[PDB]
Amino acid sequence: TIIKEFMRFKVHMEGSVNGHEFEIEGEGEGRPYEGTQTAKLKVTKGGPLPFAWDILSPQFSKAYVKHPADIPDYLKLSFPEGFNWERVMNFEDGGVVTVTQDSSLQDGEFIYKVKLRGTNFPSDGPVMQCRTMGLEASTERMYPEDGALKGESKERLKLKDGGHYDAEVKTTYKAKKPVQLPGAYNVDIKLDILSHNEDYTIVEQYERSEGRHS
Repeated sequence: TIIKEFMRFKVHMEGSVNGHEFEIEGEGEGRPYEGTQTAKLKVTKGGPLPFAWDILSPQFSKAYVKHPADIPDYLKLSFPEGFNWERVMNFEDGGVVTVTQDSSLQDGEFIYKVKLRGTNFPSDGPVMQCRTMGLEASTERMYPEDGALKGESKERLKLKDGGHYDAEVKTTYKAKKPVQLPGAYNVDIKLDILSHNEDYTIVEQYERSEGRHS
């Protein structure tokens, strides 16, 4: 009854990257049980951003992961109260991003609130010079620990020169109430930028995410 086959969301992000402050507002929609979703993001303060969109793209929706019947869908089951998540991304050149997120259901729509901080990106590296061109498909290795659901992934940002620029990502996902946890499993993720204006103050992205066993 609570999570319909088709669901919209609204997202607000406040962030700082290498001391550059910004805000983003977005609107998304998708099919939670099919693991598909699309979002349109607008930079509302601090635009245009002087860094790679690709470090922000993974911060804009874990209710939209397709799960087999036998793996508890902890994050869908958390609604209507919802869940929080805390992420650390460690980039190979010493850049660090921390993210905190609150997910709730209000008036039939998911409501996302994101706070992000990025530091220690080299001024001449691929993030601050915008030399990335999207993310490779990734796998998030999920496991229960300390009464929460944790995830680890390796993100590979595509380089204008054909190589990759990598990050180690660790996320802890906590339902607001006690919700049945799964065992360990894998989530395959593919995030695509569909469109953007020339300065990436308007961006459309899509993600397909599906859970499976180890």
